[PDB]
Amino acid sequence: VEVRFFGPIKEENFFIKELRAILQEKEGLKEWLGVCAIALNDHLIDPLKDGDVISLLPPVCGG
Amino acid sequence: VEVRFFGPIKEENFFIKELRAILQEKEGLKEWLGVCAIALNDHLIDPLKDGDVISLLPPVCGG
Amino acid sequence: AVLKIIQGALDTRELLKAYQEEACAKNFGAFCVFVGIVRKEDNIQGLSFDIYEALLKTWFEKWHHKAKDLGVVLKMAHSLGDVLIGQSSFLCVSMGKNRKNALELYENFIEDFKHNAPIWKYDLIHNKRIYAKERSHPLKGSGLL
Amino acid sequence: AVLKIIQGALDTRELLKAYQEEACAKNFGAFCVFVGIVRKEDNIQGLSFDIYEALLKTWFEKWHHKAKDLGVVLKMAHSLGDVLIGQSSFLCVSMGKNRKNALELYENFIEDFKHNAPIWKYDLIHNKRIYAKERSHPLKGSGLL
Repeated sequence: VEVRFFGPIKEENFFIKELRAILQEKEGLKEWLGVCAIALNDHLIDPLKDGDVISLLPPVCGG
Repeated sequence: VEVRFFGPIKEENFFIKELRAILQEKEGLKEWLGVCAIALNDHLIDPLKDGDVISLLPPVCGG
Repeated sequence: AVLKIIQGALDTRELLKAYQEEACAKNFGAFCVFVGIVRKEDNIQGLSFDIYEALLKTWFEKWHHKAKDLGVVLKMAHSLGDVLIGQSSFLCVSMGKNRKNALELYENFIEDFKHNAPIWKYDLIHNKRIYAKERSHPLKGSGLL
Repeated sequence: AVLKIIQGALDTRELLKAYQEEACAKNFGAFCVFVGIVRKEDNIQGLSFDIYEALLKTWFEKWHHKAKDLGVVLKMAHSLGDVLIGQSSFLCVSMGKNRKNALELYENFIEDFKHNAPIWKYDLIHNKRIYAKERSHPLKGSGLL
C-alpha cells in the first residue's frame, strides 16, 4: 500500500486495522488522525489489495 | 381624482366605494377588475382627496 | 445607481464589470449574479416590457435597504420596451463580505421580484405584443373593486 | 470543460463571457453565477489553495450529472496555488431553460461545495502559508482511524 497525506499534513507520502496501528505510532500524525477522513483509491470510505493507495484528508475549505 | 391603467389595459387614463361603481360600468374594464390590484398615489392598498391618482395594476411578470 | 431602467436590452458585459469593480473596491468576498435572458420560444422575435417606474423604485428601495442592514449590496437593472432573443432583460447582484447573507438575500429577492415587481411582459410576435396572461402573477390586493 | 482547475487567479472576465455565450447558444433563459473573491483580512497578502484533483473531479461530476438530469448546466472553476487580494479563486454557473431548477441547484451546490469539496485553504502572511484550521470542515468519515 501507499499512504498519501493531503493539504496541511507535513508528513511525506510513503510505501509501508493494521494500517491504523502503524499510523497511530507516527507522531507527526497525532494532530491529524482524529479529524482526517480517508479515501481508498480516490474514494471516501467510512478489504485491501496490492497497489492500493490510501489518502488522508484533513478538514476542507474551498472557495 | 385621476385614474391610470397600467400594462395590458387598453383604456386611456382619465380624470373623472363610488369609484368602484363607475369603473364597474365601463365595459373595457370588465376583463380587468377581478384581477387588478390598486395603488393610491404610488402605494398599494387593500379616504380620498383632491389630485389623488388611482392606478390599476394587472398581474405582473418581470424578468 | 441602485436601480437601473434601461431602454432595450441590457449591456450585461458593462454592468457585470462595474458591479465587480465595486465588489473589489468594497473588499467583498462573495458575488452573486442572476441574468434573465430572452430565449426563443416557438417563433417569437423577443419580449417587450412595461414598467411602473415610481412603484418599482420604492419597492426595490425597501429591498436594497433590507440588504444593506445585513452588510449586503443589492442592485438590479431591467429592460424597458423590446428585448430580442438572445438578449438580457434583467440582471441583479447581491454581494458582500460573507457568502451566507448574500446568498440568502439573492434567493429571497429573486422570488419576491418575480411575484411582486410592477412589470408587465409581452411576447413579440409578428411585430405585435401579446400579453402573457397565463404566466402572470396577481399583485397583493388583486380584485379590490 | 465542466471543471476547470487554474493555476493562480481566475480570469473571471473570460470565464463569464464563455459561459454566457454557451447560455445563448443553448437558448437558455436563466443564468446564475457565483464568484468567490479573495478579500483583505488583517494584512494578509492573499490565499493559497491545495486541491485533491482526482477526487474533486469525481465529486463534481456527480453534481454536473445531477444538474443535467434537471435540464441545468452546472460548471465551475477554481484556483490552485496563490491568489492575491482582490482576485477571484472560485466561480460557478448554473444555467438552464427555467430559473427554478437553476436557482435550486445553485444554492444546493454551493453549500455542498463549501463542506465537501476536497480543497485546502491557507492564509498568505509574510510569504508563508498558514492553514485555516478554525474555519475548516471535517469530511464525511472524519476520524476513521
